[PDB]
This record gives sequence, structure tokens and C-alpha cells, in this order.
Amino acid sequence: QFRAIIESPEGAGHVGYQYRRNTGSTMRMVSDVLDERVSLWDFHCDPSGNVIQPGPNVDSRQYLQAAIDYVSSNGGGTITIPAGYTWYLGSYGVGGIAGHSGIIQLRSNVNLNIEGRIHLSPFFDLKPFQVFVGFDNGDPASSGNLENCHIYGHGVVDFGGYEFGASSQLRNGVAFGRSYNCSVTGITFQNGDVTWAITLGWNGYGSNCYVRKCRFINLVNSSVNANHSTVYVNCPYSGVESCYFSMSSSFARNIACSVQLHQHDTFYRGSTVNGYCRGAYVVMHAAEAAGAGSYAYNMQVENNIAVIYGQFVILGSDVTATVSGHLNDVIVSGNIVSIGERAAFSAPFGAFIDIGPDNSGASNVQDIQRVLVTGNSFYAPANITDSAAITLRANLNGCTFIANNFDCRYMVYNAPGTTSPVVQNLVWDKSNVIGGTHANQRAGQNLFDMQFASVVNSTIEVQLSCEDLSMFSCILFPASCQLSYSKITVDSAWTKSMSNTAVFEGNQQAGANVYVSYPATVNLTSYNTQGAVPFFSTDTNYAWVTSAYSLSINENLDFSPPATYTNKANGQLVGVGYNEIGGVRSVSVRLMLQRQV
Amino acid sequence: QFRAIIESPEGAGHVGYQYRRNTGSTMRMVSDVLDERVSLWDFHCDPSGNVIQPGPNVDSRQYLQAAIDYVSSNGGGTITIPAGYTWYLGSYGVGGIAGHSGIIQLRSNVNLNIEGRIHLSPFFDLKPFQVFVGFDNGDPASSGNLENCHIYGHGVVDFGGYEFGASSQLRNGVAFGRSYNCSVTGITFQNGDVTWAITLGWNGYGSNCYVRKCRFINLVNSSVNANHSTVYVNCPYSGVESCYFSMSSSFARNIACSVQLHQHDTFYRGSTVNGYCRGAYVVMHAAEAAGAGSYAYNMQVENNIAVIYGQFVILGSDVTATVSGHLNDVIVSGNIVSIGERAAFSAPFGAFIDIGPDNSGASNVQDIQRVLVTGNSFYAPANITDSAAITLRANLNGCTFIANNFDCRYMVYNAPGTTSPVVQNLVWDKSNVIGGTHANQRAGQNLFDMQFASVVNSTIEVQLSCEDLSMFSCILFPASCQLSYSKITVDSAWTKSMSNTAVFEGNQQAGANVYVSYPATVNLTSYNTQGAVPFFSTDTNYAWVTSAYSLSINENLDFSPPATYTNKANGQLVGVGYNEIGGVRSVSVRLMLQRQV
Amino acid sequence: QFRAIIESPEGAGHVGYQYRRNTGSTMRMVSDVLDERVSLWDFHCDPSGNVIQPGPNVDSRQYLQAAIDYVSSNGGGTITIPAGYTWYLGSYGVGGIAGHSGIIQLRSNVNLNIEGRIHLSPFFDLKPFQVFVGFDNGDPASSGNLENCHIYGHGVVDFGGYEFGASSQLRNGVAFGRSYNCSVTGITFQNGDVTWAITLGWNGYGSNCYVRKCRFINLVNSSVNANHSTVYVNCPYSGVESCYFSMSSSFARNIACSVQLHQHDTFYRGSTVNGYCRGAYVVMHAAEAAGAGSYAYNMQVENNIAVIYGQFVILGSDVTATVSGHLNDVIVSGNIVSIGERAAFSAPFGAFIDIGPDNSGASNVQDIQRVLVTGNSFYAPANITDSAAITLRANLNGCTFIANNFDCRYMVYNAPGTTSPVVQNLVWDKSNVIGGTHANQRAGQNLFDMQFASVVNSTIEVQLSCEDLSMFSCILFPASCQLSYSKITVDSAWTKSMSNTAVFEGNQQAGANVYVSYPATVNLTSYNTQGAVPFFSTDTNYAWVTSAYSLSINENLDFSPPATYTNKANGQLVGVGYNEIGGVRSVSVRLMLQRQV
Ligand SMILES: CC(=O)N[C@@H]1[C@@H](O[C@H]2O[C@H](CO)[C@H](O[C@H]3O[C@H](CO[C@@H]4O[C@@H](C)[C@H](O)[C@@H](O)[C@H]4O)[C@@H](O)[C@H](O)[C@H]3O)[C@H](O[C@@H]3O[C@H](CO)[C@@H](O)[C@H](O)[C@H]3NC(C)=O)[C@H]2O)[C@H](O)[C@@H](CO)O[C@@H]1O
Ligand SMILES: CC(=O)N[C@@H]1[C@@H](O[C@H]2O[C@H](CO)[C@H](O[C@H]3O[C@H](CO[C@@H]4O[C@@H](C)[C@H](O)[C@@H](O)[C@H]4O)[C@@H](O)[C@H](O)[C@H]3O)[C@H](O[C@@H]3O[C@H](CO)[C@@H](O)[C@H](O)[C@H]3NC(C)=O)[C@H]2O)[C@H](O)[C@@H](CO)O[C@@H]1O
Ligand SMILES: CC(=O)N[C@@H]1[C@@H](O[C@H]2O[C@H](CO)[C@H](O[C@H]3O[C@H](CO[C@@H]4O[C@@H](C)[C@H](O)[C@@H](O)[C@H]4O)[C@@H](O)[C@H](O)[C@H]3O)[C@H](O[C@@H]3O[C@H](CO)[C@@H](O)[C@H](O)[C@H]3NC(C)=O)[C@H]2O)[C@H](O)[C@@H](CO)O[C@@H]1O
Ligand code: NA
Ligand code: NA
Ligand code: NA
Ligand code: NA
Ligand code: NA
Ligand code: NA
Ligand code: NA
Ligand code: NA
Ligand code: NA
Repeated sequence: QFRAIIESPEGAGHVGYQYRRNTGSTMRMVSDVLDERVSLWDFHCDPSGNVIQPGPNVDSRQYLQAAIDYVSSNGGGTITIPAGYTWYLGSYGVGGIAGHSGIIQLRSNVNLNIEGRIHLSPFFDLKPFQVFVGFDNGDPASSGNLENCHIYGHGVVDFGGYEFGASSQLRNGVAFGRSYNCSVTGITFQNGDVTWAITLGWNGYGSNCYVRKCRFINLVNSSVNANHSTVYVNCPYSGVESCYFSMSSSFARNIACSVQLHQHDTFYRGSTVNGYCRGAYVVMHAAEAAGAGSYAYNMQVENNIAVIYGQFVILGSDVTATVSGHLNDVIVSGNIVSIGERAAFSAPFGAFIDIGPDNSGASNVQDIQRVLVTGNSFYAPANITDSAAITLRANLNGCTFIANNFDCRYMVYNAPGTTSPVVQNLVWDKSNVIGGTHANQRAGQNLFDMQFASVVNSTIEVQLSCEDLSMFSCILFPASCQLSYSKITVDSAWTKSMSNTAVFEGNQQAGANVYVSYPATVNLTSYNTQGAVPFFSTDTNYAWVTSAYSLSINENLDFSPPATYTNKANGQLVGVGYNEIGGVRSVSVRLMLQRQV
Repeated sequence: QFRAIIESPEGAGHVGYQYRRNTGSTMRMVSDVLDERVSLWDFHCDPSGNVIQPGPNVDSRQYLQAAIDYVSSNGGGTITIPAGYTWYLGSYGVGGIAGHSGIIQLRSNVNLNIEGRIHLSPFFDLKPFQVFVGFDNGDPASSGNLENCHIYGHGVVDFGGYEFGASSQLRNGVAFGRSYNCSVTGITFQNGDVTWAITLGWNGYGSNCYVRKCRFINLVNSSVNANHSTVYVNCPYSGVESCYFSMSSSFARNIACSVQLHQHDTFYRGSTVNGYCRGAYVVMHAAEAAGAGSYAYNMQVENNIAVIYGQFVILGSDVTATVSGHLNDVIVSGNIVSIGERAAFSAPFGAFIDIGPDNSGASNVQDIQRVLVTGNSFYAPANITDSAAITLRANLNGCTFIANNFDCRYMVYNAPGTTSPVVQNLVWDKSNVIGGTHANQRAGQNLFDMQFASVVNSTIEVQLSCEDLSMFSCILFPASCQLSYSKITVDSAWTKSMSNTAVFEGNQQAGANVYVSYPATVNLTSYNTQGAVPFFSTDTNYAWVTSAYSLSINENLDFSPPATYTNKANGQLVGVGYNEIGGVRSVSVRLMLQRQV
Repeated sequence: QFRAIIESPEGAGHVGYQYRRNTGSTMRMVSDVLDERVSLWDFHCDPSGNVIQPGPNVDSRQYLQAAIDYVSSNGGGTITIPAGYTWYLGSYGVGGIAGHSGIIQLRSNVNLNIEGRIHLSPFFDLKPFQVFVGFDNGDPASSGNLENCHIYGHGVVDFGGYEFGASSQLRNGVAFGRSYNCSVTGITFQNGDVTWAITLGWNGYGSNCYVRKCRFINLVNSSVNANHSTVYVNCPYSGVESCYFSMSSSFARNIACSVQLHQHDTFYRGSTVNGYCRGAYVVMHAAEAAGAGSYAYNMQVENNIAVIYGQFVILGSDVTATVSGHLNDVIVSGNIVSIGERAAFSAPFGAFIDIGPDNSGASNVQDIQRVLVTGNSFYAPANITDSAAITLRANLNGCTFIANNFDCRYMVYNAPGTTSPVVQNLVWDKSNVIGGTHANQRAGQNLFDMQFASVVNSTIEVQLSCEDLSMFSCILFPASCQLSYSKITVDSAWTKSMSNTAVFEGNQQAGANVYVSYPATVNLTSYNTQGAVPFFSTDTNYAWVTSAYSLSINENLDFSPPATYTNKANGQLVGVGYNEIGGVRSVSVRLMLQRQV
């Protein structure tokens, strides 16, 4: 019976087709052409083969898994998750992903085109979950790889608004696993309390994984949530570009970071962030060094836009019993960043760059060097005392700042009587512009507060662009901070009225290989001789000065002080001025003091 | 009758199908699978249901609208506009979009995949039109939102070449309206005389709207066209990336801009522009402040390539009777820009940055601050007198330039006897490289022409990199410009032969908190004493000088002038030189004059 | 017979369909809907119309060509190359592409969606080939254009691992030809020994061609391969963005470049490179000037990540008998680059920028100017003697460096007794940070080794950030290098112990329009007079010095040397110090020598 065959599930396999009636084309059956595509509807059926409508009382998980399993068996393809429907997930998956609280297991070469919505059912309320998992084993070390898996479309993953049940729980959207050529593009992740939205790689295993043109909206909502990083990049040659991240929770302002860059050759570009505590960590964790080595290098954070409450970029490296992690060859450029409206001390200490201790608080394990911070803007509102261009809280082996515009409370800061970092190769070029928003707010404060164990091979070229007479000093070194083989300068513009410009509480500017210059007021007295006549300082704290020159006009007719000075062994300054008429002269002059510059 | 059913429109609904003969798959009908996609052909039919071929004598509008209306009713989806066909539009739409001269009404969740061509018929010649409109009401204030609407593909929107009929008319390609998560990707807009190609948002209402990888080609063609901006970004968290803009009309060189960034958290990146008057406006219009506040902040213009005839980036902010607009936290970086080949004064005044008055010409309403211009190149051909790094034509509350390369006629310019802007926090770092293309062209001109009412808290560090002895001065302040709490320096390199370096026509460099240095030639005479001997200037216009030092060699054996000088109350310079043999000496020396630096 | 028609190839054309049972929709046949898409299966059939399975023993070429030819005839469309299959190509194409060793001929408006794999069969071993060719004629000058051709998908082009048979052979993946609005997106090119993977345009003919989000993996594998450039951009308004390039061969480290930018308005952005000799050439070849003029301008290399073995960006321009090529208006910004681990001299000389001779070795043909290198990082390991910020090997008409961080052996280098370039407008701003990795390695070497015929209108502002007492000098000019109208400065920080700072082997710092400053040690003797007393240098090689000042402390009580000095006609320095008590004094002081600064 022909009628019977046609009405049967093999019917389309009996109806002939030839593309556009082209006599040169293949003589196919309708089913062949329909078989070129596949959707969730092709697996979303009961045991008799009748289609099941999705909805809040239907658990779509087993059907989607069957679709992925079947396409995987044919070498791959793309499964569409249809538009105009919400597909709910309502149970855990089984096997290898159960160890990861997994819902769906991803498979190699099987792409998901999510055009409709995927939504978690209340079964998951107060429970852990990882929605899509690419590991195939509960132990990631024993997992196979996931390759050539792409998730893309105009659709949505909705985490149902459910809070965490316990802080120790973990929640994720996509864990690609040991992931090679995998990506998420176009998707909106929203409405949750999760740990991560996407994680790429596993402990350095993976390559060429990307997140592009995704949105992440309101993914922390509770005090229970221990920590949140929206994308964790844990394989090399991988990155995040052109994404949107937004949070509205108060809790997110204290715990949430947009991106973790944790392996070499990784990037974070062209993205916009609002409502987060932190922008990006750039870190080499020794505990994550298995797949790609012990070094994080070629790290790029560029051309992002951010409103955060804590720190924009945080650098780190640490050690384990048998591995040491190193961070080097980093670039941070083109970013425009602000600390959002908040009270002082109400969120983690505001910073553009933070050199942070390790997760246990250790500040003597880091090996961070060859970092370039250039062509960025940073702003914090004037009330935010806790705002810095760099908070330098752990050992630093080098960081270079060129041509940034920093408009916040401090330039360089570390809290006194906390950690005592060892600092090498800190370079603050004169082309860094220091803004004026916090003028008049700096009573008792040092603009560059050098609260370190030691500083070597460092450059700080201070250039103000407006007055701030509230500040205690432009730069201060406590006596506990050794300083050697360094260049510290304070340009005189906007400093004439400052009582202190640079302060060396241990007289460290006297060091043999310290090169400094800064303004000071000096009292001088002359001899009485008519004609060329010496002037000498009354104080004797200039034994370190190599030359000094006048920054003051001479209101006198009958004499002039020296234009330039040198020193004497007793620590006086001395120079030769001119008495048109004789007499002992006394003057108080603003000088530029110079040492070896 | 089985034959009858099969031949009927329900026939495919009787032919069974099961994906790849998989026994676990859904037992569907052919029509179910065909129903997973939708195209214009599914609505492009006569009242009897017979398909109609598109073409220049068929108006496809009602069919496309029916398709959008129907898909909208099912929760959304993607309508394909087929490749290999041109689909003409030949009438106005009806209802809510009639108030916007709308052709097609877009609807939420309904995407258009434009693979073929859409082409306007001559019905639209000399008339207004907006091809795709997302408003649902003639009054945008009473409109609902458009959400999740994406237009993408390899296809083309062709505006038929028709000129405007009257200057007051408006024409647009896509007006998304009060638009949330909407985008245009891949599409070519060409061949028209329009006001805009795409507009995003409405008066700050909207979010997450983007234009990516689109082309805009020849969209102004007539003298009637009043004004053209290719993409208008009027909602936050939105932007333009990786687009191509080109014009060939002469009129475009005087009226056309590529992008308007008019709300916070907006960007313009990675794009190429040719043939336009202007690159981008970055503006907060008080009249547009309803949806997202009164501040435009986090504005980003980065890594674009442009050949324009007028100004690359134009900044603005203005007020209404009850709202004041503010612009702050802007970054302009990585752009390479030139003024195209043209006669001087033949297009609007060439500039990299323009600080422009409001639309009525007011220059005393702006609140523009915290702008960073860094790491850009600008070039204008040597004949273009009207070319500047910045034309500063309205009040400015701050702008910072670091590490740019500007190769044009002026660095800082405003026309004398026009507006008198009040300038604060203008910072021109010494790392800005001033090119040499216009050397020898600058007779009668000041490189930095400070034609302002006042300048405060500003820095100008001039550094030449080649000679230009044609210029009247490196920097000039008219007597009408107050100057205070500022730093103005002229490096001596390539200046030895200049008669004027810095010029203060009101002697403003004498101010208590002005910090300056610049070269000058000075005549000095000594006393006759053998030995250490004073030299004094013949002129008395140095009462403001704090120190000066020699920039000239000493061709004498029998004496030497002072290496360094200070001043005296009568305005003479004085220093101590050395007469090996006695005698009154007279010399003319090049000095670096310094005040408080 | 109805049964007969239904089973025939016209069967689907008799089965009715109406979208979603919508009474307003078109009353179509199943075949109409199936005809909206097209795949390789629709042409991959034998002469009787039976489908043929692809595989290593089937040559899919004729079937894919038939598909492209047919779709082209209907106005275009998109052919899918199905996922889950490998499609082998095993013969050359015929006609116009035979002259290009072409396999498949691309056609206008016909896109390829490559979801599966395309793989070359061993027929191609040791032979030339170009897999996809858009020329339609063996002579490219007589070719028609290719327009609106896009290749995209998650699929793969695999070149079969075959080595080149002869060095003179050429191999390519995609040659778009005289190409307008063409692109490759998402595709992986791998496993070959080829000349290029993609070429865009032909000798300036073409426009709006792009390569985005592609991977290029292991595309050189033999010593026979003469030269490799992964993407060659030979039309304007075209570029490469967000790509991944990797090589593992030793040969690639000596021959392979990622990108060629060879026409105006072209870009290379956001890409990652590993294992290559070179990053990008930016060149105007006169021989390629036919389609778009003789000038390459608006050239952009930005925000790339690279590990290379030779040079990152190489600039060039050259001439033919009748055309002269010019390069100008270039920007290189935001790049983070390193020379990978290698022995010194084991690959082409390491550099960030190279100013290279033409292909015959000529260094006197170039017209390269208006280049900005800003905000980049460069690192080479300490053992790599052959590493430079710029190797300046051919005539240079201008290049500007601002705010970079260069950490390698040399800053400026050219080999002595090779070429003698004529240098104009070389600008090295003081904001360039010179790293310390190569400290102690520089015995016998000059950090800036100015091995040129002449230098004019140039600026070199040297600023160290750590000591390197191994170096012979910071900057050296041989006597053969003329120097005029230039500024050369050496900041004193970290230089106190250097015997030579700046060296002018021809005494070129004496030039009338040379502006210099650098530290030196000077021996001085005083007269015996008590009181103000002159000090004079013992040596007479300071006739060029305009002023000098002390960089040393004064360990004496009874006298002080001058703080500042000028010169005398005999070449002595002279200044006025102070003898508290009389006596002839002798001192050796570190001075900052200054000329016209
Ligand atoms: C939220 C965030 O990323 N915060 C980082 C911080 O990251 C560390 O702390 C977070 C806290 O959530 C992670 O530690 C938690 O998770 C790991 C991994 O979970 C296990 O392994 C995965 C593969 C499996 O699917 C799960 O079922 C678990 O079995 C637990 O081991 C740990 O006990 C728990 O606290 C984060 O771990 C990393 O997570 C990434 C992404 O999933 C994995 O690729 C890594 O393998 C895993 N690393 C390690 C060492 O386990 C911790 O690294 C950063 O340390 C910090 C400074 O950079 O910034 C943020 O605070
Ligand atoms: C071409 C361009 O954008 N030029 C800008 C300039 O913009 C102002 O002038 C232009 C001239 O074309 C616009 O003003 C015209 O259009 C508005 C808006 O049209 C009405 O509202 C829309 C929603 C509706 O669809 C239409 O049918 C109209 O009813 C008219 O009100 C105005 O009279 C007319 O001149 C531009 O208006 C803005 O247009 C954007 C994009 O469509 C809308 O989102 C805004 O709501 C609308 N703003 C206002 C205040 O109405 C004017 O703003 C800039 O001012 C200037 C400096 O930045 O740069 C360019 O010259
Ligand atoms: C690998 C590479 O690109 N290296 C560049 C170097 O480029 C020059 O040398 C390469 C060597 O492979 C090319 O020269 C070879 O190819 C050309 C072109 O082949 C012919 O024309 C094409 C259209 C046709 O399909 C083929 O069948 C051939 O008939 C031969 O003419 C030449 O003899 C041979 O050595 C490269 O040529 C350019 O190739 C691009 C891309 O295919 C074409 O668009 C251009 O038309 C062609 N240019 C010329 C002048 O022919 C040579 O230009 C660069 O010169 C160098 C410095 O910038 O960098 C790298 O080393
Ligand atoms: Na686990
Ligand atoms: Na660095
Ligand atoms: Na200490
Ligand atoms: Na209207
Ligand atoms: Na600023
Ligand atoms: Na005034
Ligand atoms: Na050929
Ligand atoms: Na330049
Ligand atoms: Na010479």
C-alpha cells in the first residue's frame, strides 16, 4: 500500500525531489533534504514517537541529550533549539558529567544554535549545577577532550533567578572542559546566582576558545554567593571580545569579576562592564599550570569600557609545593574605567591596577614583570578616598606606566603596616597625567605613598596639572623603605606653595645611585662683600645636592642671590651672587634641588 | 481521497518523516519540518494563495509586513528575504509607523535575514521615508519598545538614487525605535540621499544596540539634503564596530558625518571612513536626556581609519529650559585620520578634535571634561590652512592630549574675534609630536593660537621636531586672554633662529601662578672689572624671570658671560661672568628664560 | 499515475504546503520550500542522478563546480558543504582558472558555507594548486571581477600535508581575484606547505575584502617552500581581524609572514601569531600599483599578539621603470610582541620595526614617511644579540615612536659597512621606555647604533630605566654619518658610571643646528684667588658647549666649584666658583654638557 507508506514515518523517503527541476541535479527523496538539518523537535518526543510541547512542566533535558548523542554519532552537525519556545531543564544528567553537577553533556563537532530560550526549572533551586559540560569524566584529569563545539544564536540561557543554597556550591552555564576550538557567540546569559557563566579550558589544557558578542546580565543575586567570575579563561590562545556584562545586585559590587585570564596568549577586548567589583584578573596560578606551562605571557586587556566598584585589572602569580607560576609580557591599553558612585571604603579598595597577594594572603611569592599600562583613562569620584592608579600590595618585579590619565585619590598606594612589598622596575613616565578631581581632599595623604620594603630600578616622574595644597606630599618614602638605583622627580609646576614635595623619611635620596629632583624652600645668608659675593644656606641638610637653581624672582635692586648653587661638605648650599652695594643679605628662595640630574 | 489531500495545501501534513530513519526520533510530518523555517515566499502571494514574482512593478511591502506580523504572533523567529531576487517596496505602511513615514514595521523577536536585495520604487522619489521602523506609535513618547530584533545577512538595501524633495524631509533605513537588544550585521546600505542609514534608540530609551560589519555607500547625492549622519546612537550600552563608510558626492564633504554617539557607554571602533565631512559627534543633547540621564560618559572612539574633509571628532553638550547636558569620561585613541585633498577653506575647518558650539551657535553652555586624546595620528596636506589638532570654539572644562602625532597647520586654534571660550584643564603633554608638513607655510600665524577669554589649570608643552621659521610664534596669548595657574613651555630645539617663541601680548606670564619657559635673545653689558664681573641686560622686561641660562656659545677668549642669570627689581637680568682681562663687554646671547620652572 | 509522479523526481512538486496552516500564506509545493536551500548533495551524483558518497577515492571537484555554476546562473545564493563528511578534491579545474593551477572557480554572489571538511587528495602531492580561484581568465589583467562572494562556517580546508615539489611552484587556498565585497569567516586552514592561505585583490583591483575569525595552522612544512605569507591583502578598504596563526616548522621561523598589507586603507587587527618569522609587511610595490594608485596610506597594525623569530612589522616601498611607490600614513599601536626562544643569529635579525630594502636589495628607492609607532610592547630574551626596536636598513623619510616599551638588545640599529641609509624625521620621544633584560650583555655595543649616511630633522631622547655599564655608549654616530638639524639627548639617570654616553666620532654635535645634551666627566683647575674664583677645564674639546652644570657633590669645605659653566674660544669650559680660602684647586666632576638646550 502506497498510501500506507506515504503516511508512515518513511513517507518522505518515497517522495522524489530534484533541486529546482535541474536535470543535472541529484535525484533525491524529500527525507534526504530534510535530513540536512536537525532540531530539538526531532528528539523531543514520547516513547511512541509523538512530539511533546516544551513548557514549565516538561523536562527537556533527556531529549536534548538524545539529539546531541545522535548527531555526535554521525560526525557532528548543528542542532537548532527553536525560536518562539522556552525549553526547560529539570533534572541532572548522568555519567561523566554527574561529577560536575552537569545537566547537558556537550560532544565534539556538535554545535548548538540556540534561537529560543533555555530556562532552569525549580528543581535546581538552592542546588549546584553546570548547564552544559564538555568533560566526559567526573575527574577532569581523566577526561577526554571536547573539540569543535560552538554555541551561537540570538537565544537566551536563563538561570531562573534561584539563589545559591550554600556558599560552597558551584554553578556554571557552559564548561567546555578540555576544550579545543570551542566558542560561544551571540547568546544572552541572565537572571541567576552563579559562580561563572562560561569557563574555557581546564588547567591549561585547551586551545582557541572564544566568547564573542555575548551578554551577561544579573548573574549574582544573593549574600550566599561566595565569588563570581563571568568568564574564566583557562586555556591558551583564547579570549573574550565585544561582550556586555552587567550586574545590579549590591553583592556583585563586592564579589563579581567579569573575566579571568589565566593562561598564555589570552585576551579581553572591546567589552563593556557595569556593576561589577572587578574587571579582569590576569594571573598564573601554579595549581593551574599542567596543560600549558608555568608562565602566563602575552596577556592583553584592551579597549574596554568599565564602571566597577573595586579594581579594574588585578595581577597575580603564586606557587605550590612543586610548581612556580610566573606572569610576564602583559599589556593593558585603551581602556576607559571609572569607579562608580559609592561611599569611601564601602567596597574593595578602588584601583586601576592591583598587584594582589595570593589566595592565602601571601605577598612574597609573586613573579610579575614586563607589564605595560598605556593609554588608559581612570576616574574616581572625589569622595572615594580608597582609589588609586595602582595598589601595589605584593612583590613586584616590574610594571611600566606610560601616557595614561589617572584621576583618583592616589597614584601609587599600599597601606602602611600591612604587607611590605619588594618593588623592582616600577616605571611611572612623566607622560602620565594626574587629574584634579581629588584636589583639596588629600589632607594627611601622600599622592605617591611608597609603603614598601624596598624600591630598586624604579622611576617616578611626578607631574601635576593643577594645584592640590591639601596633600601632605607628592611622594613619600618611609624610613623602612630602602631606595636605590632609582630616579624620583617632582616637576615644579603647581608646587610653589607646597611645604613638602618629595619626602624621604630615611634620607634615602642620599644614596649613591639615587637620581632626584624636587622643589624646596631654602634660607640663605651672604657675606658682606661688595661685588661677587657668596650666599650660603642656613641649614645643613643638603650634603646630597649636586646642584640647585632659583625658582623665585628677586625683588631687590641692590643685590641678587645666585641663580645656581652647589653644596659644601658640611651640608650647606653655596652659590655666587652679586652685591651692587655691600652688606650681609638674608633671603628665602624657592629652589629646584637636584641630585645627579 | 488521498490524492486530493496530498495535492492540497495540507498534503505535506500527511507525509510522514523521521529524522535519518532514527527509531528514537520524533514521528513527524513533512510540513512540521518545513514549518521550522519561513521566508518571504510564504507570504508573497495573491488573494488566492498563488505566489507572486517580485520585480520593479510589484510592491512587496504588504507581503513582508504580513510575514513579520505572523511570525510576531508565534513568539518570533527569523524571516529570510531570499537571495537571487530584488524585492521592491512601493507604498507607505499604515498605523503607528505612518507618523515616521514608515514603510515596514519591525516587531519584537522577529529577525530579518536579508540575503537578497531590497530596493525602493520610484513612488518614493522626492518623498520622505523610513524603511524599517520599530516604533509602534506616531508619537515616539507613546511608543512601545522593540526588543530582540536583528537584521543580518549578505544582502542589500538600495535607496534607489532618489534625491530629497525638500530639505525639511527626513529619510532613514532602519529606525529601531525604543530599542533593546537590536542589531544590524553584514548589510550593505547604498545609493541614496538620506538623513541617516540606521538609528538606534530614542532619546536615551534603549540598550544593547549594535551595527557591525555593515557597509554604507553613497548615501548623500544632492544639494537639497540638509544634513546626514550615517548611524545615530541614541541609547546607552550600544555602538558601531568594524563598518565601512564611503561617499563620493561633493555635498557629503560638507554635510555628512559617519556616527553620532549621544548616550553613555557607547562606542565607535575599527571602522573605515572615506569622503565624509565628519567622523563622529560625541554629544549630550539636553533635549535627548529622557531615557538615560543627563550625562554622556564612557564614550569611546578607537582604532578607526578616516579620510574626511572637516572634523574627525566633535564634542558637545547643551541645555534646555529644564535640563542640562554634560559630557565627560571620553577616550579617543588609536585613530589614523587625514583631511583629504582640498583647497583651503573649501569645506568646514579641518580638525582632529573640535569643541563645537551648540546647534544655535551658543559657546557658553557646554560642560565637557575628562577627555583623553591619545595615540592618534592626524595629517593634513600642506596647503590646507584650515587644519588644526584642536579647534577650541566653545567653553571647555577639560581635555587631555598625550602621545599623539599631529601634522597640520595649527595645534590649538580658535578664530579671533569670534567666540571667546573659557578654557579649563587643557593639557597638551610634551609627548605630542608636531609634524613638519606645514613648515614654511605659517607666515603671520601662531602654531598654538590661544584666542580665548581665559585659560586656567592648563598645560602646553611645545616640542618642535623640525624648523619652521615662517611662523610668527609657537604660542601666542592675546591681551584679552587671562592666563593663570598654568604651565607653558617651549623646548629650545629647532628654535634658535625664531624671533618670537612664546608671546604674551598682555604680559600674562608674570602671573603669580604661571610657570613658563621659552627661548629669547638678550643683549647684555658688563662692568669693566677684571675677574668675576656682573653682566646686566640692557632691556628691563624681565621682572618675571626666575632664572635664565645660556643657549649660545662664547666665541671670546678674554672673557665669558654668565652661564646663568637671575633678575633685579627693575626688570634687568643679572649674572656673574668672568673677565680674564678687564673691560666693559657687550654681548647678544640666546637664553632659556624660566619662570618658576 | 499519481503514485508514479510522487515517486518520480517531480514528486515533491505535487505535494502541497502552506506555512503553519496559515490561511493567508502562499499555497506552495514541498519542492518550492526545499528549493530555498541548496547543498553539495544536490550536485554530487552520477550521470543517472544517483547520489555519490564522498571519500578519499572520490573526486568531488566536478560536483562542487556544477553546484557553483548552477547557483551563479540564478543570481546567487549559498551552497552548503555538509558537516560530518570530508569532501576530497582530486583534479584541476578547467578554463580560466587553469592558468592559476586552480581547482574550483568561485563565482559572483555565490557563497560557500563550509561546515564539513575539504581535503586535497594525493594527486596534488608535489604539485602547485590554488584551491578556490575568483579570476575567470588565466591572465589576471584580462580577468573579470568576483563580487559578493563569502566563504564562511565552522569547517576546514586541509591541504593534505603535501610538500612542495619545487621552490618555484605556487600554492594558495583562496584567491579571490579582482575581488569586491568578498570575505572568509570562521574557517580553519591547516596541514600544508603553501605560499599563501588567502589572497585578496589583484594589484590594487578590488575593495571591501576581509578575513575574520579564521585559523591558519601548520601551513609550511618543507625546505623546498620558498616563501610564505598567510594572507596577502592586495586591494584597498580590506583587512584581517581576529584571526589565529600558528606554525610549528623550523622552516616557518625563517620564511613565513602572517599578513601582507599592500594597498591603501588596509588593516591587521586583534590577531594572534605564533611560530612565524614575520608579523606583517606594510609595503607599496610599484609593480602592484595598477588598480588603486601608487600610494599605500592609512595602513593600520593594531592590538595583535605575536611570538615571532624575525621582524614584527616590515615597511617598504619601491619603483619600476615607470611607477614609483610611496608608503605614508601608517599606524602601529597596541601590539604585544616577543622574539621567541632562539639562539642569536639563528633566524632573520630580530626587530619590532624593520625598514627593509626592496626585493633586489636596493636601499635608495624607498619613500616611507608619516609613520606612528605608539603604545606597543616588545621583548627579546637576553641572549638574542640580533634584536632591535628598529632595524633601519633603507632610506627613511620619517617614522615617529611615542610611548612604547622596548626590551631588547638595540634600540636603533643598522649593520655597519652594509647599506648607508639616508634618514629624515626619525623621532624617538623620551616617553619610550628602554627595558633592562639585556643589561650586562652589551660589551662593545652601542644602544642606538647610528650607522647611516646621514640623519636630519631627527630626535633621539634616550632615557634609561636601569644601569647597563657593559655598553660602549648609549648613542654613537660614526664619522661617516652627517648629522644636522637634530636633537640628541641622554638623560643622566643610571649614567653616572658610564665612560661614554653619547659619542660623535666626527664631532658632529658641533653643527650649527644640532641640539644636544649628555653627561661627561671633566677635569677642572682653578686660579689661586681667595673669593669668587674661576675654574677651567684642562681639556679643550668643549668649543661646542653652550652651558654645563654639575652632576656631582662637592666633598670640600674650603671651596666649591662652579654649579654652572660656559665655554671659551679655545674650547675650555669656564665657570665661577668660590674659594673660602685661597689656593689652586683641582677637581674631577660629572657635568651635564649642553648645546643649544
Ligand atoms: C569565581 C572565580 O573564578 N574566582 C576567582 C578565583 O578562582 C578560584 O576560586 C574559584 C571559586 O569559585 C574556583 O574554585 C572553586 O572551583 C574549583 C574548580 O571546581 C572543580 O573543578 C571543576 C573542573 C569541576 O567542574 C567542579 O565540579 C569542581 O570539581 C574547586 O576546585 C575549588 O575547590 C572551588 O573553590 C576556581 O577554580 C578554578 O575554576 C576554573 C573554572 O571552573 C577551573 O578551570 C580550574 O581548574 C579551577 N582551578 C583550580 C585551582 O581548581 C579557583 O581558581 C581565583 O583564584 C582568583 C585570583 O585569580 O580570582 C577569582 O577570585
Ligand atoms: C543628520 C543628523 O543626525 N545630524 C546631527 C544633529 O541632529 C539634529 O538634527 C537632525 C537633522 O536631521 C535631527 O533632527 C531632525 O529629526 C528630528 C527627529 O525626527 C522626529 O523624531 C523621529 C523619532 C521621527 O521618526 C521623525 O518622523 C520625526 O518626528 C526632528 O525632531 C527635527 O525637527 C529634525 O530636524 C536630529 O534629531 C534626532 O534624530 C535622532 C535620530 O532619528 C532621534 O533619535 C532623536 O530623537 C532626535 N533628536 C531630537 C532632539 O529630536 C537632531 O538631533 C545633531 O544635533 C548634531 C550635533 O550633535 O550633529 C548632527 O548635525
Ligand atoms: C609569499 C609572499 O607573498 N611573499 C612576499 C613577497 O611577494 C612577492 O613574492 C611572492 C613569492 O611567492 C609572490 O610572487 C610569486 O607570485 C607572483 C604572482 O603569481 C602570479 O600571479 C597570480 C595572480 C597567479 O594566480 C599565479 O598563477 C601567478 O601567475 C609571480 O608573479 C611571481 O613570479 C612569484 O614569485 C608575490 O606576488 C604577488 O602575489 C600576490 C598574491 O598572489 C598577487 O596579488 C600579486 O599580483 C603578486 N605581485 C606581483 C608583483 O606579481 C610577490 O609580490 C613580497 O614582495 C615581500 C615584500 O613585501 O614580502 C613577502 O616576501
Ligand atoms: Na566536581
Ligand atoms: Na614593561
Ligand atoms: Na625595608
Ligand atoms: Na514624525
Ligand atoms: Na583627561
Ligand atoms: Na578675557
Ligand atoms: Na599563472
Ligand atoms: Na609620524
Ligand atoms: Na655620509
